[PDB]
Amino acid sequence: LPPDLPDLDPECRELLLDFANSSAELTGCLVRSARPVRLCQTCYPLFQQVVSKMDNISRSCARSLLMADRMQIVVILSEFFNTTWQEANCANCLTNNSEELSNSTVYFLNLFNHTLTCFEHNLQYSEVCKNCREAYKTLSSLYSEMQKMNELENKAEPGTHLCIDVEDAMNITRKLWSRTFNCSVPCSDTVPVIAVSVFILFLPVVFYLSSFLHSEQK
Amino acid sequence: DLDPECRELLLDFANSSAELTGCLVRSARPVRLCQTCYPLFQQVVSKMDNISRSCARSLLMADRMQIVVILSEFFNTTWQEANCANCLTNNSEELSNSTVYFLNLFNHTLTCFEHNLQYSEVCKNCREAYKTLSSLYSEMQKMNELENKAEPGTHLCIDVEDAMNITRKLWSRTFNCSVPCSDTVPVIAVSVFILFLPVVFYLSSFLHSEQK
Ligand SMILES: CC(C)CCC[C@@H](C)[C@H]1CC[C@H]2[C@@H]3CC=C4C[C@@H](OC(=O)CCC(=O)O)CC[C@]4(C)[C@H]3CC[C@]12C
Ligand SMILES: CC(C)CCC[C@@H](C)[C@H]1CC[C@H]2[C@@H]3CC=C4C[C@@H](OC(=O)CCC(=O)O)CC[C@]4(C)[C@H]3CC[C@]12C
Ligand SMILES: CC(C)CCC[C@@H](C)[C@H]1CC[C@H]2[C@@H]3CC=C4C[C@@H](OC(=O)CCC(=O)O)CC[C@]4(C)[C@H]3CC[C@]12C
Ligand SMILES: CC(C)CCC[C@@H](C)[C@H]1CC[C@H]2[C@@H]3CC=C4C[C@@H](OC(=O)CCC(=O)O)CC[C@]4(C)[C@H]3CC[C@]12C
Repeated sequence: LPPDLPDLDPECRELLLDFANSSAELTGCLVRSARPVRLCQTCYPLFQQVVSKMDNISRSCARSLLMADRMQIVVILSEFFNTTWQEANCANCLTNNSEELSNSTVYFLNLFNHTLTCFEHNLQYSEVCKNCREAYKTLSSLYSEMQKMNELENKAEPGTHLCIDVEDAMNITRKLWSRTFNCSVPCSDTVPVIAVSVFILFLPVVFYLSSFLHSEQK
Repeated sequence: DLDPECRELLLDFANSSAELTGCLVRSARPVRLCQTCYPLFQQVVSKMDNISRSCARSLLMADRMQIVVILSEFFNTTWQEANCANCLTNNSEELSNSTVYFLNLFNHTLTCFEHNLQYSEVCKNCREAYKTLSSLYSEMQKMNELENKAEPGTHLCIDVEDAMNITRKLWSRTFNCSVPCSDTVPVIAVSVFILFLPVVFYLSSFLHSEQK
């Protein structure tokens, strides 16, 4: 029988098996890094391996592996892995296989680890709020730097997200600071707001009544 | 981080999704998807439900990129569009009897395709074996669209669909044993005669009116 239809080619079986264990490893690493999200900072080597192994297949086995069937496992699985990378925006915080993005990401994760070191020994949620308050603001200021940088260095679209483990690290500590520790203290200027608002809202009452009364008098 | 009892519902789902993805690939070129790791897909679906049964908050919607949700959606979409439900029974712990019958027929059909290589003998020795396999496949095409009430005949189990396409391409394309009967001369004669009728009708109508 021809070594294409009923069975795999000798050089196509190994290529498919090589891509098989690479895709299995990436999928296992994706789940283990789902919570807390350490996706782009842990799965970046395995994702590159999968993409490279896709290229070797799609170079002498492309016909027998890529579009040989109605359902294309290798195409959809690699497309799914690509979509996961793009949606996670792991291109950010990864400058051509480099861990950082102009050292911004390692600095953020170093700051995030430093910031989270406060929230452990400052409990025994009172002493955390004022002791290293600037540590949270230092991290929070840096995060806003990347948002504007992401619209200048990258310039994809206003509102584009950064790489997910950076974005998740902000939310881990934002919810750990303004929600569990209640260290957020807005001033809540209320009585002057009420006095000013009722004064402005009372102006149309004067204007319409005075206009009506003045016309009636004359 | 998560509590240790929460890094048990994600670690077991991790190795379950890893081995399912490993099988999805190594069972792709000769498509044996729905028949090799139908239990691995069931394990993933069950272990996903275990999470939603005390870690749903901490794992499912805890962040923007819901990895477990999209991974399970991808596995579900792969199973659904591959129509692997047709391959196994309704209770779905073993292959259907009809599907099991097709697979051994496919092995039986492919047996002569190798036996009769040493393609004149192939087209004669078990030509009926190809037709009984082809008839059975068409039988499931209509049976499938009545079982699940699908209006068109679109997609069977990908193992069955690929097995037939392997045989069809091995029979009508490489062994070219499919020889349709053509009568070009009788077709030309009748088609020319019919196409010549409007010529007579329009000319006779024109000539009849010209004559007074
Ligand atoms: C005199 C006529 C023509 C206008 C009347 C206007 C009132 C119907 C409005 C104007 C300002 C409003 C107030 C503006 C702000 C607040 C605070 C709000 O809740 C808070 O205390 C929030 C405090 C915070 O967010 O820090 C409750 C409603 C109240 C009293 C509002 C009640 C309705 C008020 C008095
Ligand atoms: C929910 C609200 C705050 C949205 C904004 C709408 C109001 C601020 C506006 C809508 C119509 C306005 C009113 C339109 C007409 C008049 C009549 C005017 O006096 C009269 O009744 C004159 C005629 C008469 O004397 O019978 C006094 C102002 C008043 C109530 C206006 C006050 C301001 C009003 C309530
Ligand atoms: C008398 C006037 C008014 C009409 C003349 C019509 C012709 C121009 C047509 C009618 C039938 C046609 C034929 C019908 C079928 C065929 C077979 C066809 O051969 C195949 O492709 C056979 C193999 C296959 O089926 O793939 C080649 C064209 C031919 C000769 C056609 C050529 C053009 C023909 C002669
Ligand atoms: C076969 C497919 C590709 C085309 C289908 C259309 C033809 C079969 C039809 C279209 C117009 C028809 C023609 C319309 C009018 C005439 C004129 C008629 O008489 C004349 O030639 C004299 C008319 C005059 O002197 O006014 C003869 C048939 C003919 C050619 C008809 C023959 C059949 C034709 C070509």
